[PDB]
Amino acid sequence: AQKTWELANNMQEAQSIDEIYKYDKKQQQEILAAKPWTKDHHYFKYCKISALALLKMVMHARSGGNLAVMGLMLGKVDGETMIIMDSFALPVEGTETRVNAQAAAYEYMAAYIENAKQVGRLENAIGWYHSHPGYGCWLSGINVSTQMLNQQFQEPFVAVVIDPTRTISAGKVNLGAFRTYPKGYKPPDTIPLNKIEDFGVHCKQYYALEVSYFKSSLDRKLLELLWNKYWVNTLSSSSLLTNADYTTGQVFDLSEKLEQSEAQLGRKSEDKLAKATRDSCKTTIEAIHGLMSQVIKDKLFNQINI
Amino acid sequence: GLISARVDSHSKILYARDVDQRSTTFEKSLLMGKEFQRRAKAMMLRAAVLRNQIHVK
Amino acid sequence: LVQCILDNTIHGRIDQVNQLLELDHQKRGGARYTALDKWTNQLNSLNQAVVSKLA
Amino acid sequence: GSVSVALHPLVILNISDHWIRMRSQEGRPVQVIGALIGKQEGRNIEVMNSFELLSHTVEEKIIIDKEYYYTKEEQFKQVFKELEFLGWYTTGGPPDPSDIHVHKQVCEIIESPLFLKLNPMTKHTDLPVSVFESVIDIINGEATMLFAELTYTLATEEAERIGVDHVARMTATGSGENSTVAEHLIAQHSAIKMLHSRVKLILEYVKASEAGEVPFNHEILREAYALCHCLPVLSTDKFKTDFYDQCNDVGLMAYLGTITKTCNTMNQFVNKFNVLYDRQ
Amino acid sequence: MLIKVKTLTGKEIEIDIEPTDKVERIKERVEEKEGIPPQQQRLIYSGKQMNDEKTAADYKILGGSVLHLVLALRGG
Amino acid sequence: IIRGNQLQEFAAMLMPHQKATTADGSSILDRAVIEHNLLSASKLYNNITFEELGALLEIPAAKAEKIASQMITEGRMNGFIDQIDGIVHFETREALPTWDKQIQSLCFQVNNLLEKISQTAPEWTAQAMEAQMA
Amino acid sequence: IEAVYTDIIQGKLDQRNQLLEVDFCIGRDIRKKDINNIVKTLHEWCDGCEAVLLGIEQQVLRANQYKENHNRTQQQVEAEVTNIKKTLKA
Repeated sequence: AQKTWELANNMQEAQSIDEIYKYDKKQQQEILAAKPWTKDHHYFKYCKISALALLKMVMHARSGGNLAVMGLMLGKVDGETMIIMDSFALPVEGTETRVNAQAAAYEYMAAYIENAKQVGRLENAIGWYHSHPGYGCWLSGINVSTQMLNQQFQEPFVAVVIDPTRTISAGKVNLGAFRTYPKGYKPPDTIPLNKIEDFGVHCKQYYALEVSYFKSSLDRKLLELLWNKYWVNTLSSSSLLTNADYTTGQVFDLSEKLEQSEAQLGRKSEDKLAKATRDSCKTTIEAIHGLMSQVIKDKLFNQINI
Repeated sequence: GLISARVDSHSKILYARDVDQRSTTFEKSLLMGKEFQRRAKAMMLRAAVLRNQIHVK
Repeated sequence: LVQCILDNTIHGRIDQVNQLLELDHQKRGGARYTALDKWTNQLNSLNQAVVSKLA
Repeated sequence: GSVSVALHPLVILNISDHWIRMRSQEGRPVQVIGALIGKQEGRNIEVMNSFELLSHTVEEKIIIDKEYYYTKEEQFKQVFKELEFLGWYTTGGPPDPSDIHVHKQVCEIIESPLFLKLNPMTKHTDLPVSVFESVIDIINGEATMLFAELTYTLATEEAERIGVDHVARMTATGSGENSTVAEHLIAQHSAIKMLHSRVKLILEYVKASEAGEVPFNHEILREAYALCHCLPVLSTDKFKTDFYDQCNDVGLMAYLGTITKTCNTMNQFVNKFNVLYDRQ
Repeated sequence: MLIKVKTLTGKEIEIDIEPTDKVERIKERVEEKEGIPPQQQRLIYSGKQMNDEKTAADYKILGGSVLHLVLALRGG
Repeated sequence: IIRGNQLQEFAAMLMPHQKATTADGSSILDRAVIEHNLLSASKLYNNITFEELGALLEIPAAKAEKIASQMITEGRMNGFIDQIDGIVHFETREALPTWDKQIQSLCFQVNNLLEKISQTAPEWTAQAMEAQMA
Repeated sequence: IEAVYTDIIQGKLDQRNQLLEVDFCIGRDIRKKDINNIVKTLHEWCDGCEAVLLGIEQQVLRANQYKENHNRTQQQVEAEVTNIKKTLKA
């Protein structure tokens, strides 16, 4: 590998994967002083949840069984993205449809944050999460009310809803990050029927962020080196067939976005053509990545022994 | 019209013709690429003739 | 068979020459091709607009 | 091997996150010290969670303060009711003397503490996690204490397994200057390198059996022959046709989208050109 | 006094108050100043919720006082 | 697949009401075993003609097709029948999915073989791993 | 079919194409003249993996160089335009 891969890993220095784990205090102070989310309202669109935070939240949600559980999530912000670096449980007692956090959670919050600041946890609380055991991931009326209350005073705040029952029964995590609109502000204007069917009655009162996950380099190495079923599943992952339907849906809404961009460019100020081009480049890049994986597998397995 | 068929005048049988979806998309996409590149080159020359301010006087 | 097919009750077609009935074990996940057709059509219209913006 | 210890794939993630956080905070790799939590039932110890610990350094010696540990114990007792202290953990290479002093300190808290040790600086294909246990000797004169290694399992629950599978399966993790190719081809490279290591070891064993270092094991060589006979995986004509179909589909999807990027650049150039060469 | 309070999201408020002020007048002052509903407020001192039926006499405080402000939460 | 010669000792112990012919010359016993044989034969075949299907099940050409179409349409077996050329297609693999399955099996054999290597001569395996650096 | 029952081989018969598609078969007995062929096949596979690994590294380096080149040119144009802008601003 010599010079080629010597600086390509450089374990002495944090890689580009571990960049997000560094906390810049000055940048955080500058962004919270500027308050760019006050002018717009659909500002934050992405929620990046760390692997450990997602694992802890999922395990807490499942530990409650059929009873609701809740906790807080630490993190920061960067541009239009809300990054969640950790999560921590609350000592609350709830029923299958109601969790209150009466008097032991509020002392635990402050005491746990004070304890965490002692051992080098520079992040502050960024959100609150609770579980919906068996009725989807959505914001109820009181959930919307408390989200408004948290957002109006503690400005950066995202509500995460988990569903342990569907997570277990489907094999994939069911999670959703949401943000709400101010009281009596922004009433913007087959869709409504399904929208009220899967969301609550307050469909227009809150919006859903796009949830993505990340992990560090050490986490990636430990995970891929944990079991033998992780490199076997990489050499036979077979993309372009596991998620072909997602690709077709992306092409469809790409076509809709291209039509909108064509309509806009013929004559609020968003430059839709650039976003459509970015989406097209992204989906084409996933397609080419899948083809590269197939080519590598063919060269590795088929082209051996005549 | 609405009929998608091919008349066989030898045995006098009207066979129904089904288009191939995969080949149709490849033919149309490649045709669009050929047309688009021709328009791009023509526009590129138009930019040159506009910057140079060339006209018939 | 003709009445059922015209009523969208039976998914198939009749081969009158050989006295056959070919069913419709077809229509797989070919929505990718239709999505690509929409992508090509939008690109065809968008390209013309960009060139003819001003001159 | 003395007691039997089961490990959960959450202590590993906690230790890795702590190490990454400290490395990014202080700029350089730095030893971290935490604490292990789990359930002990007779001879079966199970580690389910962990939390960070606070330590001070005087001269060349590490002292773990007990007030913070007791407050954090009271903290975690409110959430994990039936969970108890089991041991501690550290990051580094082989066990060091400082590890023995810290183990002596921990022994004042609990009678029989465990000792986990992660090695983020490892350069081999086995899990860096190694679990040790204290042993007291009767050596004449001065009395010393030693570490005995342990064999650990990797027991997981349903939700933990789902979360670990979801985290390890996804590979869309890149962010920053590096290209996404540099984030996907590296995962492919690691998988291929693991397969290459396994095949190289198998070939070395086969050659050693041929030479005479290892005894002639008929069954192992028969299975190696069977492995070799399957190497040309599915070289049929139908597979080639399907592969060519896939390649052409990806080529067309790339063409439609290269056209889009070119159209976007065309719009940008036209917009920049109009305001400069405006004919008014 | 030098009362210094923070929210959990890292926000900061500093108020100069007289040591033995009745909490009702403080509530009215914050009502007309900022407008946070008092019934949706929780105050934490040294990991303990401030009991309403108790005056601020036994809380011997002199300089660098830390107060934590938490808003009520609910789920389901 | 159960042949008709190992069931003679089973039909003797059956209760008298279970040995009732269905007015077609075939008893109850050699109707469930026929359906079981057909369902098991769909796990060894990708397609089979009517004549050959009626060679291991008796019921030469007219009843094997009837039973085969009867098992389908009831959610009992997967397949379809092409009556023109007389062939029953049970389950066809799509090439590319088979390629990934065989890759998974190939990697499984690699892991299992190395497991036996480290189980038979552990002292040699450790030396080999360390020597892999050099 | 009887051979499949003993599990020496696995597969599915194909009457239309007159083929037997074998998915797995046991390894028969070995002698001291095919072990060299075992080494040859496995050594060729090891060299195949090395060639793929080398190709992956080269493509990663080339892609990263292209990213750095495009970023440098993008910042070079932005640097030049600001210089001429500041000059006439009093």
